[PDB]
Amino acid sequence: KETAAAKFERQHMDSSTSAASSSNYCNQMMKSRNLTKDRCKPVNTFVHESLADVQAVCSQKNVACKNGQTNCYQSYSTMSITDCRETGSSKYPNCAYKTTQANKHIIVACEGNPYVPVHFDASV
DNA sequence: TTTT
Repeated sequence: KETAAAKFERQHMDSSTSAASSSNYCNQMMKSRNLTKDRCKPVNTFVHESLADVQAVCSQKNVACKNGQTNCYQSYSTMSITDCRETGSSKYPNCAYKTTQANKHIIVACEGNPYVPVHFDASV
């Protein structure tokens, strides 16, 4: 079983690109990390930061969770994020999404020993 | 699957 934080890594992290490449980039990656298998995920955002620095967001701004929990954390900084939004046409099987690239703050939920991201919560 |  994939750990919650490994899951996070797979689902939210593309450190080997500073930003989006094509507009196909969401389609390439959503599918690359298997978010298009039974799921057709509605949206997914990808931080183009090193890991080391994204678990750094755990010790930063302690903000509420969109969903009402106290263990979320705002990035003191701006991070480049690509966001992939399901386009009407995307039909699971063969899913499609709009690649939007941004520098923004991201809020992730943390837990465990060690404290790390398990949940990508929001961006601002 | 409303993205822990």
